[PDB]
Amino acid sequence: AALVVDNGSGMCKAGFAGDDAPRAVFPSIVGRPRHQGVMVGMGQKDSYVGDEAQSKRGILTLKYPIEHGIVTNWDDMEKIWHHTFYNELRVAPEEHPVLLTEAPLNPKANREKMTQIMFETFNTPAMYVAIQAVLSLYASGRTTGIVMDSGDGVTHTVPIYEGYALPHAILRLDLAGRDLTDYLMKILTERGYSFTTTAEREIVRDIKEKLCYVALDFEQEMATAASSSSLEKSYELPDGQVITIGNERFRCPEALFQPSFLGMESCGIHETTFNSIMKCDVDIRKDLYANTVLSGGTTMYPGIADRMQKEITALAPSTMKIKIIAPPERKYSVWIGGSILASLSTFQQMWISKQEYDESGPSIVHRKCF
Amino acid sequence: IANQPVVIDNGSGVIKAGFAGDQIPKYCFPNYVGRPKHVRVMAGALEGDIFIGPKAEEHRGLLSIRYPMEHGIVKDWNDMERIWQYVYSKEQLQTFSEEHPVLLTEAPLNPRKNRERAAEVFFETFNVPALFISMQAVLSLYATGRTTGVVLDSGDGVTHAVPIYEGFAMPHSIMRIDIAGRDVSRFLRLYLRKEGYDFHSSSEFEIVKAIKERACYLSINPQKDETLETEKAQYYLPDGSTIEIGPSRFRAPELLFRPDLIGEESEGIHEVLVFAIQKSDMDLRRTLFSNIVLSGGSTLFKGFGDRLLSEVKKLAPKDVKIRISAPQERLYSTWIGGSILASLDTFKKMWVSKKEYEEDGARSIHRKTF
Amino acid sequence: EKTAVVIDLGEAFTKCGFAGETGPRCIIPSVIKKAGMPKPIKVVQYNINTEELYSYLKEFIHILYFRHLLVNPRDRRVVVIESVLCPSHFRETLTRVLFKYFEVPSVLLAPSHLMALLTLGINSAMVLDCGYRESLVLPIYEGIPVLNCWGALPLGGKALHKELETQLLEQCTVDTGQSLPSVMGSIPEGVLEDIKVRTCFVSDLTRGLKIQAAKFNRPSPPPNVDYPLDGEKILHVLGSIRDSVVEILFEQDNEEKSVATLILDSLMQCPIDTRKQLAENLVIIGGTSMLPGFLHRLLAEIRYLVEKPKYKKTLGTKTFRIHTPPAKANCVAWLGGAIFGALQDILGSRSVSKEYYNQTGRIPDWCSL
Ligand SMILES: Nc1ncnc2c1ncn2[C@@H]1O[C@H](COP(=O)(O)OP(=O)(O)OP(=O)(O)O)[C@@H](O)[C@H]1O
Ligand SMILES: Nc1ncnc2c1ncn2[C@@H]1O[C@H](COP(=O)(O)OP(=O)(O)O)[C@@H](O)[C@H]1O
Ligand SMILES: Nc1ncnc2c1ncn2[C@@H]1O[C@H](COP(=O)(O)OP(=O)(O)O)[C@@H](O)[C@H]1O
Repeated sequence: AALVVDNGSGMCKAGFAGDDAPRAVFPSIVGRPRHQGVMVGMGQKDSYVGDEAQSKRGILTLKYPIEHGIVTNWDDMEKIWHHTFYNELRVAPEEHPVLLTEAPLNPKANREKMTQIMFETFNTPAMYVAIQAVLSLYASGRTTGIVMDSGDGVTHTVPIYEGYALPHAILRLDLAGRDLTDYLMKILTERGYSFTTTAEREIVRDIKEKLCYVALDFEQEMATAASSSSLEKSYELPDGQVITIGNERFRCPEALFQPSFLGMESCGIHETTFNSIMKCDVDIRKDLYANTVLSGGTTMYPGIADRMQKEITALAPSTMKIKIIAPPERKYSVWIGGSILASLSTFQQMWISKQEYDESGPSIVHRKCF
Repeated sequence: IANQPVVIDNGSGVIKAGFAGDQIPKYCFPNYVGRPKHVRVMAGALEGDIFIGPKAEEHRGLLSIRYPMEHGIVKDWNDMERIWQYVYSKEQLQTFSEEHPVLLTEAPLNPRKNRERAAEVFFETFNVPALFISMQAVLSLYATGRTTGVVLDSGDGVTHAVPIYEGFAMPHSIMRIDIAGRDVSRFLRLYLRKEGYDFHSSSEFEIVKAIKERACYLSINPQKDETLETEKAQYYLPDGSTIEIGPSRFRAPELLFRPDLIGEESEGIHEVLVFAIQKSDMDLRRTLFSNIVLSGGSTLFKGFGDRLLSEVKKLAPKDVKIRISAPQERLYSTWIGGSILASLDTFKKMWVSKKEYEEDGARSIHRKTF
Repeated sequence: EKTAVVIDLGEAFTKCGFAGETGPRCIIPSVIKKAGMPKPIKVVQYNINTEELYSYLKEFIHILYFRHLLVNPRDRRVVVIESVLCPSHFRETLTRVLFKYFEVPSVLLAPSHLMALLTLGINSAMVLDCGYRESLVLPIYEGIPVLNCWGALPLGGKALHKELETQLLEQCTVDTGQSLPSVMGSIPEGVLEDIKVRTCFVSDLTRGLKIQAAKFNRPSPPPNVDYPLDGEKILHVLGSIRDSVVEILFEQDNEEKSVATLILDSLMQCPIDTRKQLAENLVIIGGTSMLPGFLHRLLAEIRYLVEKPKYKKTLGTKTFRIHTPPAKANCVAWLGGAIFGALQDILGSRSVSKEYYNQTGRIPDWCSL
């Protein structure tokens, strides 16, 4: 009946309500070609979208519409929604209701503009905007627990206890997968593997997904890298060329735990989660320590849950029992939560309608959200 | 051992050398290795079979030229060793490498492997007592006398913009492109194929550089110059035949502001200057706009600075006092700063000694530069 | 409804006919026959008076459409297959002659490499067009031609003609009317084309290396055959000479350039994602490619250059396949333009019309604004 559409900054995920996993999965990209006066043969698309842009990557200027969970170009975001509904899902938006997701502490105008596009342009019967962390917690099954959500757009934390979100203890963070990908691309240039153009941005992203892992101890990993060359793995590109890097596997995702490398002057993901828990009430800290949930693609590095356990225990008192909930399906946890929320019978009375939107306007969504 | 140190200003297009505490570099010549195309039948001919400096400039037609450096990064190391040997030899400097310390120059964000291999050459093949590698932006500010300001530069290899404020070089605010004088010469050659006057050989490529240096001007409005019909001005070759240049003279340097005509995605000179100022902190932006310094040979086009102002006025915030300063000696600005840096008493502390290199190795060179 | 005209101009030959027909109707050479003239003048020339070129193009078009097409092009569209990097001066002159003098309904100045790609029916390909004047490379990826990745040495038909003229003059053996070498200073171009078509045997890679070794401090000299000529002056042309003339096309040393190296330089310039599809689809077209036993010598030379250390660090292991076209190697560019014009009355709309030319000024070349 209802459609769930997790508009992620990287991978735009979408499908149906009451499902195990999403059908439509693709990178939210809109590649426009090299505009030269020379002609093109047997016709082509003026602006590609999704997997088509990824396939024909070499030529196209890959521009993401969402930057840090914030929609910059709205015409680009409108084309991706259109690509999700008609091409991938093969179903009109007028029949099915549409669950959407944004990160917490976003601009207030973005929900209003997102909702305006759904009702005016797409003619949706009913829509809703949920917090990503709230859905990630709902996919995991627990009512209680903090959610250290981390995608390519935005890392953020939302502490919740017994089905009561703590909006003032929320802490949004500028560090994310895209900033890690840019950092890996820079340190690759330092060892003679220069990647400037946006076509190579996806190759270094794919290198980041495969090889990189979180260090248990950074100074120890740096010492072993200088001594031995067993850690130095090789990755072959789409092209037959193959490259080898030693230091850059553990050093790339260390930027999460040490933002000083990127030049952000912010708290690391390990202590940002701690600072979120300390901002909550003193009586409900034990359960937040016990249920330290992870979600998103930036939590898919091997050994990240072990590093979070080391750092949070180091920050917190010795008496506390720290525990990180790190499921196998944490990459697609936000969408799974939306599918379970859409499947419930209580959610049928929580939708916005066309008549309610015509009466109120875009400002009705802020009341419905939280 | 504290003799008068040598300042070798590197560069892909041109290489310059001399001594510390001088006004202008006495020894300037283009950075390439000329090798003969034809057979040398007659006795008493040009001996050696490896031509560097004024001999290679004199005998263009015989020699197949090839540049060892590309985008501020040496490809052919044996050629650069021969050029450095020619600099030190009796044909140019008339001094030994054993006596004097060395001041080398490199572009920012280059491969570290090339910097290590550069140091290996200077320490082992030549027997240098002390070596120091430095940035181009820091040297330009030494030559002007300022501490604050952005340094936009445009040589033959690299175009980069490093913002510095009262002796504080910002590493994360650095922008870099592979669009420069060599590429501008390559597209002028491409455009002269469309005019009719085709060029192919590497000696014949230097005619295109000579046309670029002499007869090129940057239009303020490129759309207005296109709608109008050009006058088709003339130019005499070293051979004798006249060449109607036409619209290729104004469309060639447009590259630097519009790299979409390439078919390879780049920021451009005007965006890099704005982006470097934008990426720095909020309070530093207005001081960085007021102190903009130009350098390199590809800033010497007619109406370049007038266009570079107009692009800043378009992009930058309104009602801000822009000031693109530029010295009289723009090509030699980097060498003058090195000679000033070498003459200062602090220079002894900054360098890498031969003994320190033998003990530590590459790690000590990476620590001293930053 | 209306089958469009197809033209493919050039310095040596000119492929022309109807759109839709598999291959052209005729191919008259580029030169023209004038009354009261010693030698025939070439039509396609660069860097020369505007009004003279205009008259030369009118004269060539007039002798063309009566003999070739048998119709007025005033009824239907035209496809002028200009090679990319054909001078804008020459295009403007072509545009003037087609609209001002004749008054055609529409024209098109589309590139040769993209149309040659339409014949294969694949969207991505590395393409090489070895014509008369130049041997131009241009890779296409998914329709769009990648422009800054390119190359064109002055090493086509005209370079082979000049080498034949040099080597025959050095070692000459003419009959009486025996001895008597270097009697005539020069020889005509039409005869020298017929010698290249018939005599010139293209060598293998191992034979080519042996010839290069012999030139700088002799193996496999045969075979040799004489060539007949008018006015009772047969010349006994040798077998080692014609092989040496073919060898300069693949000569690497001291330029770092050749027909084979030009593809590798074009591949070097191209991006990383584009790289492998261009290597897989390497198309060879043009006039010089019609020579007997050419495609092996190229593919073997390409592979030898990839084995060299300088190209291993970028290219490495690559499956260099040469997907050949339906029509002959010279006439691939024309067949593509015939496919482009015949089928699509829709894609005729994107091209420049007579209504657009008068008010505006000119057909838009790949330039600013
Ligand atoms: N196996 C992996 N290891 C490390 N990082 C990964 C891995 N897979 C994906 N990523 C990173 O995470 C991103 C995947 O996005 P994700 O599935 O988290 O949704 P999203 O688009 O970030 O939306 P949201 O912000 O709602 O999570 C990629 O852009 C990539 O940079
Ligand atoms: N007057 C000029 N106008 C335009 N371009 C010039 C002029 N003088 C030099 N150039 C170009 O700029 C280059 C010189 O810049 P330079 O900073 O020395 O580069 P590098 O430091 O990389 O050698 C030359 O290679 C030349 O192509
Ligand atoms: N059947 C053939 N066999 C061998 N060589 C040929 C044949 N036809 C043409 N050529 C050669 O190819 C050249 C023609 O090149 P062409 O494709 O017409 O270039 P362009 O189209 O740029 O003028 C001539 O120099 C000629 O010697």
